[PDB]
Amino acid sequence: KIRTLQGRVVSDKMEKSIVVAIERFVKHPIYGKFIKRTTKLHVHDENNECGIGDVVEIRECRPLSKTKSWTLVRVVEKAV
Amino acid sequence: ATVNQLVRKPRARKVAKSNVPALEACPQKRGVCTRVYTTTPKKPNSALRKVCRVRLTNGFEVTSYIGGEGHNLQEHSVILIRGGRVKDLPGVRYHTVRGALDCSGVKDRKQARSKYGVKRPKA
Amino acid sequence: ARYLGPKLKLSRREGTDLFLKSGVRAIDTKCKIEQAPGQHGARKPRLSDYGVQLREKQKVRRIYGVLERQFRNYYKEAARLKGNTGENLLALLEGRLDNVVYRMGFGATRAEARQLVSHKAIMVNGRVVNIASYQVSPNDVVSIREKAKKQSRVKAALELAEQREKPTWLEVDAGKMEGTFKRKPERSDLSADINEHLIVELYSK
Amino acid sequence: ELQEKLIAVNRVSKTVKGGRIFSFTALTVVGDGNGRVGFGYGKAREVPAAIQKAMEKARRNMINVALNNGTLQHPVKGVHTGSRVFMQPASEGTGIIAGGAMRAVLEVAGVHNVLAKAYGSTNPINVVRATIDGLENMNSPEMVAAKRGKSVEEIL
Amino acid sequence: SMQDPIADMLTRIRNGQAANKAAVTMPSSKLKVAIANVLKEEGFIEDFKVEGDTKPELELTLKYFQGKAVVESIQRVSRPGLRIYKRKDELPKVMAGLGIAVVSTSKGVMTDRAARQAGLGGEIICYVA
Amino acid sequence: MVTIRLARHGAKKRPFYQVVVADSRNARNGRFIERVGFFNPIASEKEEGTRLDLDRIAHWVGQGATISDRVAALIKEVNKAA
RNA sequence: UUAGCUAGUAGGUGGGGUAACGGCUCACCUAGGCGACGAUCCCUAGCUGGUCUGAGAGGAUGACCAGCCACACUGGAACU
RNA sequence: UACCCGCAGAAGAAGCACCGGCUAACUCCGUGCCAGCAGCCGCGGUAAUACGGAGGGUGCAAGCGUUAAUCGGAAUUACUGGGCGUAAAGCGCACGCAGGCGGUUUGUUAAGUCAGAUGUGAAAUCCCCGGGCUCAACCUGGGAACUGCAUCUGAUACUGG
Ligand SMILES: [Mg+2]
Ligand SMILES: [Mg+2]
Ligand SMILES: [Mg+2]
Ligand SMILES: [Mg+2]
Ligand SMILES: [Mg+2]
Ligand SMILES: [Mg+2]
Ligand SMILES: [Mg+2]
Ligand SMILES: [Mg+2]
Ligand SMILES: [Mg+2]
Ligand SMILES: [Mg+2]
Ligand SMILES: [Mg+2]
Ligand SMILES: [Mg+2]
Ligand SMILES: [Mg+2]
Ligand SMILES: [Mg+2]
Ligand SMILES: [Mg+2]
Ligand SMILES: [Mg+2]
Ligand SMILES: [Mg+2]
Ligand SMILES: [Mg+2]
Ligand SMILES: [Mg+2]
Ligand SMILES: [Mg+2]
Ligand SMILES: [Mg+2]
Ligand SMILES: [Mg+2]
Ligand SMILES: [Mg+2]
Ligand SMILES: [Mg+2]
Ligand SMILES: [Mg+2]
Ligand SMILES: [Mg+2]
Ligand SMILES: [Mg+2]
Ligand SMILES: [Mg+2]
Ligand SMILES: [Mg+2]
Repeated sequence: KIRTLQGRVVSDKMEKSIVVAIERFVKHPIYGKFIKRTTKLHVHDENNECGIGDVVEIRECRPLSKTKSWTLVRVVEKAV
Repeated sequence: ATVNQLVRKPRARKVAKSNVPALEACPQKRGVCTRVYTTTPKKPNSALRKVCRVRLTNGFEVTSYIGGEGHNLQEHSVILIRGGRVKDLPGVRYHTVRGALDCSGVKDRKQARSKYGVKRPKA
Repeated sequence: ARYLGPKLKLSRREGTDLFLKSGVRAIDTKCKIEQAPGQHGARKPRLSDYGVQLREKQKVRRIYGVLERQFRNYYKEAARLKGNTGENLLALLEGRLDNVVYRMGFGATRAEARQLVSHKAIMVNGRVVNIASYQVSPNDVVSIREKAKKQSRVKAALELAEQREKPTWLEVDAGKMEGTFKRKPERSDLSADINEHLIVELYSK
Repeated sequence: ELQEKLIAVNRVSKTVKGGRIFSFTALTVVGDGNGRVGFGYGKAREVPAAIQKAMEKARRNMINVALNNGTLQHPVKGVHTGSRVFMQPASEGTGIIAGGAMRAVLEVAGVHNVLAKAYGSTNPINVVRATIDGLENMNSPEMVAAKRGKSVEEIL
Repeated sequence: SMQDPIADMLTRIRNGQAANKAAVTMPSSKLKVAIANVLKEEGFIEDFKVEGDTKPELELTLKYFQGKAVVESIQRVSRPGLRIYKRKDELPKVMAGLGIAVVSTSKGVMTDRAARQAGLGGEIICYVA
Repeated sequence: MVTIRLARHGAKKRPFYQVVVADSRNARNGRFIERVGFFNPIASEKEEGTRLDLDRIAHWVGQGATISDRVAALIKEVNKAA
């Protein structure tokens, strides 16, 4: 109903902000091979609730910062 | 040749250089004659090829063959080279346009007459 | 933009008749139709594979009198249109106005048929048409107009049309000096010595 | 009734104590305007003698080709020793679109509508072997129906 | 390693035909039965049979017509190193329609001709010609 | 403001006008919003030389688009022929 | 035969600021951020619809027409 | 102005390249490794179809050649569509992280994939069927196409989870 994406959390060291690797799976435009392509996004989280290696689900919002325009909605597979 | 290898390192082509670099992708360039002289050719041939060392307009110093029989070419003469090499001369890559800005047409030539800048002989 | 030289010289090079003269006098009398023109005309050299493809295309051009740039455009149109490319190439040549004037026998030769077109003597569906390469759609009438109806060479040309074979796809009225291009001709309607496949292979290098 | 085309003549040599001995080779192919195609390769001291030996061997060892109406039946490939060869069934009246030695062998084969391309070495002896090898294993809609044990209509 | 079982199936058919073997056996699979289902139905092999409980062995009974082999050519198209998916408009015609292309679709594994009549495409397993 | 006007698209000496909807600050033959028909002033007998999608034209005028002086003649001529 | 780059830099809080979000600006706090899926640096370059070629896939290209962008002696700045 | 009508008389209107092989089209005379030609192979040293003129011919045509430039032929950077014993080409050998890939069975997921629908993919251009300029170039109506992306609804064989 609303557009959202998923991915691993790469780092969480800066407060109220995490960086999330969304790994899309595209075809090569020439050779036809399917290549994993990784997209890093800076995501605003309230309360610093995510960790490294965490899978997260994010949505797009108004720009919070210079490099940050994304906010998570919920967390799946929190633990190690 | 493996499809993973071409993703990581694609098929790079061969940037082919031009064998007439002084023209600089122009059809003809105006030059000034520095030295008009003759040259003996490679080993299967034997002649005295009339060929001139030319300072061009863009700044390059190339030598240029003078086609046809006879030429009124001197030093400090303003000619127009066009590109196209003489095989049997080492290093000559250009042809002078006969009939351009100082060079005269070939005297009394009646076949392939436009390749040497000679008017139609009216009866 | 027309060939103006000797006409049997073209027929001597091709080796056969191209119907470039009216056929009043027999063609073997006016020229050596079995000998190519020039000093070295008696010799028949071993003609190459590119030679027989050129001589076939130079045969068909010199019949209709079409230069190469315009004849190239008929190949582009015939390859574009559906069906057999070579048959469409002949169907476009048979659609020319100066051919229709010749096939109805209003001019004795195709050049004379061209000049009647070129000198504003032909009306197509009532309207005068000045272009030799005008395409003539089916179910169209095409007539000698009023002023040139009293020409000597027109009704003399209808005389020579009776010696020639009557084409099926037309319907001429020699009294009114008009006709009707009823349909486009079939490949079987035309000559059978023309190897149209040699021309198609030539423009497909 | 068997139309005969020579493809290429060639002068070869053979060095002996006296010097060079020259000889001539001739590559000819025959065909009936239908599936019977056959090529020949003769060699003698003289050019009219060499074509006659080539025409003699070409008239036997014919091979049969299941043609379509005037074209091939499916895009088939043929190789021999330098010459991978592609040829393709084509629409009506497009002509023989083929190169050099391949033009002569398909013309006496009785096809009239091909789209061809000769890759690799275009040596006329091996490329005329590559088309004959290419045309021989081309199979009909009848041949695949009897082989697979179905009707022609179940194959479409 | 056994990177691809399906290309092992096709190669054992191809080497089986060229060696004039009567039957060819191999370890069975859920996908290998569906391919042998098409090859028996389309007429390239005589019969298939899966035997055994712990490790099932798929046995293919080959088919020979007039001495020479029925399966003239058999090739793998989509492979684990490079997958091939086609839409229903871009399904191939093997040997101008004489051969078949075994295509894996959402409604099971079928031939390319039945894939067009079903109106949906998928992954091209192999060309059999 | 948004307007409805002609646009010269023809050969030399033989004009042909696309009647388009455009922001009036754009160029004549340049950027436009919606093509709502055409007009042919060298229109022969037995062909249409004027066809205007009047449902779209009445849609943009309801939005407040203005009409050119020549277009308002052509909206009249459609409503007199039809 | 460019491997490291970045201190308003990365983020937070609050203030200011804009038509509007925002390091956009400022104070403070945190130590981040980017990078081998090529950061940074260097050379070249207006981009596209398209055009040319080619059977196709591709290659080459961006004159005319049209869309967007940039610039108006050079370097700057703001006013209305 | 287009357009149309009248006048007069074949008048006022053909050139350029090329002709050894590739490559369509040949002879003669000058010339003697000179003068010169030339894209490649190569021609010229006294009988030159290769140089220059002539005759003849061939290709084009109000143009024709030359040069520059791009793709093609070139499957000669090969995705389609190549190779690596000896022709250019397997690292001296091995372990191994990232990466690529992965036996078999069931369930589940729907990411890939597949299907449908919607939105969008400006117009022109290209293509198709027509229409209009005496034809064509050109102009133009309708359509297809824009092979893409997004969202939604499914499908579950295959691949992934
Ligand atoms: Mg010449
Ligand atoms: Mg010359
Ligand atoms: Mg012209
Ligand atoms: Mg056609
Ligand atoms: Mg080779
Ligand atoms: Mg009026
Ligand atoms: Mg703030
Ligand atoms: Mg610039
Ligand atoms: Mg190609
Ligand atoms: Mg200035
Ligand atoms: Mg300024
Ligand atoms: Mg010749
Ligand atoms: Mg001598
Ligand atoms: Mg002599
Ligand atoms: Mg020559
Ligand atoms: Mg090339
Ligand atoms: Mg290529
Ligand atoms: Mg190789
Ligand atoms: Mg060696
Ligand atoms: Mg080696
Ligand atoms: Mg080794
Ligand atoms: Mg190593
Ligand atoms: Mg598996
Ligand atoms: Mg699954
Ligand atoms: Mg999915
Ligand atoms: Mg879909
Ligand atoms: Mg018309
Ligand atoms: Mg468009
Ligand atoms: Mg699974």
